[PDB]
Amino acid sequence: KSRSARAGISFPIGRIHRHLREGRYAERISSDAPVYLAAVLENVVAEVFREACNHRDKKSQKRIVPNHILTALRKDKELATIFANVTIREGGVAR
Amino acid sequence: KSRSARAGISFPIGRIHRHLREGRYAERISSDAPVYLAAVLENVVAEVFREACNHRDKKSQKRIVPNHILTALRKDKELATIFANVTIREGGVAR
Amino acid sequence: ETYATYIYKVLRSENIRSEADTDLGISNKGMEVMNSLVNDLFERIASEASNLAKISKRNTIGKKDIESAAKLVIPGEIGRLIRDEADKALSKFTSS
Amino acid sequence: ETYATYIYKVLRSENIRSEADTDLGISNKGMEVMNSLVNDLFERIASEASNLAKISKRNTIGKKDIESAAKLVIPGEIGRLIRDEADKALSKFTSS
Amino acid sequence: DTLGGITKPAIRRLARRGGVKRISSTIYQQTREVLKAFLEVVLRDSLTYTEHGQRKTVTSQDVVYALKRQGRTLYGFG
Amino acid sequence: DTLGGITKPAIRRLARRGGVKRISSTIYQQTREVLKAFLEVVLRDSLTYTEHGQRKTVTSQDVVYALKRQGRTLYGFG
Amino acid sequence: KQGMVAVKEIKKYQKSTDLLIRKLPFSKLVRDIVTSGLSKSDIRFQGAAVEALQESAENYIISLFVDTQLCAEHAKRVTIMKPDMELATRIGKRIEPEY
Amino acid sequence: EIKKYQKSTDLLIRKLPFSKLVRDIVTSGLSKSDIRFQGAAVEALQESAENYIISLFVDTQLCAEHAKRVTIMKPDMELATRIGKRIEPE
DNA sequence: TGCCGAGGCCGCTCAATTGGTCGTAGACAGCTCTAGCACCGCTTAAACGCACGTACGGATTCCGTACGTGCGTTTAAGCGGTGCTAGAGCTGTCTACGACCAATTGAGCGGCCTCGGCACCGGGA
DNA sequence: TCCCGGTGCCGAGGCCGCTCAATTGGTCGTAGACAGCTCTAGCACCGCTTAAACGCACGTACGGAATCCGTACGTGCGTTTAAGCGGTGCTAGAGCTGTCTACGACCAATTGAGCGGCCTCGGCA
Repeated sequence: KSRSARAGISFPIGRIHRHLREGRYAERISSDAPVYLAAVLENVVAEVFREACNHRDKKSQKRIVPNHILTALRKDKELATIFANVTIREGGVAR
Repeated sequence: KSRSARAGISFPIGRIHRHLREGRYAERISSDAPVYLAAVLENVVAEVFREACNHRDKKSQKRIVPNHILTALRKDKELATIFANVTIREGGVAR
Repeated sequence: ETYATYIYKVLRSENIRSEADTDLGISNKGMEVMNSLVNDLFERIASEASNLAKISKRNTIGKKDIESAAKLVIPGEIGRLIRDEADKALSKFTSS
Repeated sequence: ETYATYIYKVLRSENIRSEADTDLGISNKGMEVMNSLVNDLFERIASEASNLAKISKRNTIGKKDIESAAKLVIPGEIGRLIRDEADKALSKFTSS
Repeated sequence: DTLGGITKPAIRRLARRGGVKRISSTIYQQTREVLKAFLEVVLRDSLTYTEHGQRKTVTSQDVVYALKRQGRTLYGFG
Repeated sequence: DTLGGITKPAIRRLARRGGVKRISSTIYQQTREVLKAFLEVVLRDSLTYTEHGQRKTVTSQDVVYALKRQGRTLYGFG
Repeated sequence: KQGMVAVKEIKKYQKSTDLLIRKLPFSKLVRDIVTSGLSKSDIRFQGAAVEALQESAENYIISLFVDTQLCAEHAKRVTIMKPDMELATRIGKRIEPEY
Repeated sequence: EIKKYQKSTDLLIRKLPFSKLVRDIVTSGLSKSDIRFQGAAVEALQESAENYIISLFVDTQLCAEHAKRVTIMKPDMELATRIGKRIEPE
């Protein structure tokens, strides 16, 4: 029914399409662009959560607080290159 | 009596306006704005030429080559801040 | 206009494979950080897609542009995995 | 589509009071460097004006936006000097 | 009487979180006048992003944008 | 082997312009490796800007865009 | 004893996530710099704006101290000294002070 | 010599071996075969690479001077690669 | 000493300019009421300063070797050559796709409530 | 100091319902894909012509290790300070709505500055 659900994604293809169009990123936004961008964003969030969980299991904190996200971003090599210049509110430090 | 001549500038008011439009930096472009942008660009170029001569008058080569621009960009703190990440082609290193 | 509910959805979905299988809720501050991460990465990918459109001189940012932008912003092994699962999602969506 | 002739013009205008032993012409490679510098600074100022428009939520990049973009891209003492001479040019242009 | 606000134990704490063990005496003044230069730059760009919006209350969005102007992006404010 | 093509005197040149006097014999290999890492990043981004162009030649503008992508704006190639 | 609580200090201040610099003195610095240095007057700071300024500035100083401890440890030292911070400021292209 | 190389602008890494280096890197680590390099592209890439390594050596000599040393050594380059945001090797 | 590139002329041309309408983006004014400022006393924790002494920086010597320098020999980088063509780039058709729209509607937001995790705390080990 | 059983607070989390944004189908128009042609530039082998790399001998200057002294920096304590709170009181101004209008997009016409093409002669190899 909805574009997000149909694609097997969790992220809003409708909202992403609206942001793309109103963000003036180009005159037109091909219909495949929002679905793919939603999938990419969804998978990046999944990857960040995965890394936070793998670095968290030792700390075993049930939640995910900004410190865990900062650890995930600062530890994995690829994620570190992606978010090298990313400070995080109440980030703490990645051991 | 084109706009470049009218404004006292030498930089192309029309060309900058066209680039500002086709670049799609914004939907509309108030025709008072390209004038200001062309003036800022001309002033920056004049300033960089002024400091190239300022730092080179010792050599009296009577010509500007990319090394001159490199030293001008990377000597004075204001230009150094503007063009910190620049790497001039065939430039060399600031004296 | 935040990606709060969607981040909740993806968190719950990723719990399924993880052996932890905890509801694993995300703290408000952490929720804001993840939201800002989604917005920052979306701005980065969409801006790179805009630059790629302007480079190739086209008025539309197709799938080619978002894919190349995801290959630029998100490089490496995690980038290949994410673009692959994104191609999976897009193929599933387009075949319907 | 290069700013070659215009850079020549600004060089001559600045030199009418600089070392006048000769017209300090700019070497071809130096011309390419200055042209790319103009293009880079114009893209930087126009991109900052785009971001400032999107921030203030306006479809047009007025003089306000190019001025704030010049105050962001070109900071410091040289930034004030350049924006002042730009306001001089703009006042001269509008009064005509 | 401005940087004195960044008190000696404040630099001590900052640096302990950073990782150092023993801090010299010149480091206090030097980090005070490094933090002050960073704030000069970030607050110049943030006051620009404010005065452009025809405001005078510097918002946290203005700060996030002024930081993103220096590549340092903040997550957790907008 | 290809990487070893950056001859030891070429690295000595690079470093003398950078203002070094004496170069420990291990700096040669570490410089070769950091140059290879730099070129791997820049060439991945340049190949991406090329593959997006649907063409098989990485042009000067592709490399310039890659470098802008990673921070170092080049002047004088287009 | 001269280093017995240094490890406790570093562990305690790396396990937490709070804001290290006291909030009102840093806010006072921000208002003082906005008026003294910039010369702009009657500028009011949104609370979240001072908060993001403080978080980013203290994270910048913390990264500066990481880089300073790296510089020291490289000089076979234990005490970060003004040369160490000057190197971590010149090498990592941070914003050098005026003078 | 420091003077002759510092003041000149002529390229430093010999063009052909560096071209082989860039071509091999694209054709081996990246593994994209049949990639053709525009001459200007390899020139610009080499210019940027040598400029980045020259700045890396500037920071290496800074770190060396800082260690009360006259010979730059591998720990110095590792520091000038870690303190700066430069791309650490593989 | 001559040779070629910065600079100047030439003619086409394409991009800049202007004049006028329309509609629309936005500057402004007026209203709301959030929230930033100020302020005060009180708590109290945090800062300060001084005493003290340990340990760290640095100043010094000194030996080992890992550097640069200086040869000759070897090499492969450079260049000019042509030749070979993949493939970049420009054009011209068209159609598969996106904008736009109205109407449909249901996902998503805030508002309100809850209870289980956790900061805290005190105990015990 | 760890390691854990109660405790009270509060934020994750769930349910609702109102809303506005997402979705669907249809027109209609046009962007881009796709093919076809043109020839630029990359590439490749080749062979000289060097000039740079290389490998080794040498020896010296420098890294580092080892020691020694002074002092500066950490630790602790008592005294002083002001950060923070939170609670109130004040108003500036951020922001949101509505209005009205000056201005920019767009088209049609116009026009001349800027492009490459071509030339020349003085700065330079």
